[PDB]
Amino acid sequence: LYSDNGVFRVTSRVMFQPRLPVLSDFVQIYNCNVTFVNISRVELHTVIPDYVDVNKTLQEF
Amino acid sequence: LYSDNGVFRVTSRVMFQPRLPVLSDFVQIYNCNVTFVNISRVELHTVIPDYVDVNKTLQEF
Ligand SMILES: *[C@@H]1O[C@H](CO)[C@@H](O[C@@H]2O[C@H](CO)[C@@H](O[C@@H]3O[C@H](CO)[C@@H](O)[C@H](O)[C@@H]3O)[C@H](O)[C@H]2NC(C)=O)[C@H](O)[C@H]1NC(C)=O
Ligand SMILES: *[C@@H]1O[C@H](CO)[C@@H](O[C@@H]2O[C@H](CO)[C@@H](O[C@@H]3O[C@H](CO)[C@@H](O)[C@H](O)[C@@H]3O)[C@H](O)[C@H]2NC(C)=O)[C@H](O)[C@H]1NC(C)=O
Ligand SMILES: *[C@@H]1O[C@H](CO)[C@@H](O)[C@H](O)[C@H]1NC(C)=O
Ligand SMILES: *[C@@H]1O[C@H](CO)[C@@H](O)[C@H](O)[C@H]1NC(C)=O
Repeated sequence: LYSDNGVFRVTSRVMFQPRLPVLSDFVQIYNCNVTFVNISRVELHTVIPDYVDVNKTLQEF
Repeated sequence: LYSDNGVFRVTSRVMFQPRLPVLSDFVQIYNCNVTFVNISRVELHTVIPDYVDVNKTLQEF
């Protein structure tokens, strides 16, 4: 996972083939080592396209 | 997939590294051999966190 100046993309480690990140690539490993990317839940969709928080949207809608 | 007395977790088979189950680990293989876990669709979220049934929630909301 890397950063092309405000745009996050995912590529391999052997060849350079960029694409966009999707939800099926992430797991959940509780408690957050320090050297991660600080981001709140509201702006998470700017990292992962095609991720809609059902909870907060049904709070709104 | 195992059970720590009402809490379901997923670990490897070589080392013991527990975490929570997510949606990207399951496939759909129709007709249900006998020795599974009997559970209805309403309480499925107690097995899989971050699984919202869109259909029944839009029936409600
Ligand atoms: C994401 O945000 C968190 C919190 O806003 C950052 O965690 C904290 O970061 C500081 C420095 O990056 C860690 O060092 C501390 O610095 C102070 C001096 O201001 C010093 O007095 C402390 O003894 C300590 O050395 C701090 O430990 C850390 N907080 C915790 C609870 O570990 C985090 O660094 C941010 N992410 C990135 C990539 O910067
Ligand atoms: C999940 O629930 C289903 C249905 O509620 C269970 O399926 C049925 O389980 C019984 C015993 O576990 C199976 O054996 C049957 O027992 C009766 C005696 O009560 C006997 O007369 C029958 O000939 C048969 O041996 C039954 O076959 C099975 N139903 C079907 C359609 O196969 C299931 O066992 C439950 N899951 C677990 C893990 O227990
Ligand atoms: C999920 O969403 C519903 C309604 O949007 C809300 O009542 C519930 O508290 C939310 N749960 C979490 C863990 O965000
Ligand atoms: C999916 O949800 C919609 C509205 O919530 C409903 O009309 C439809 O029957 C549902 N389909 C299934 C297969 O549950």
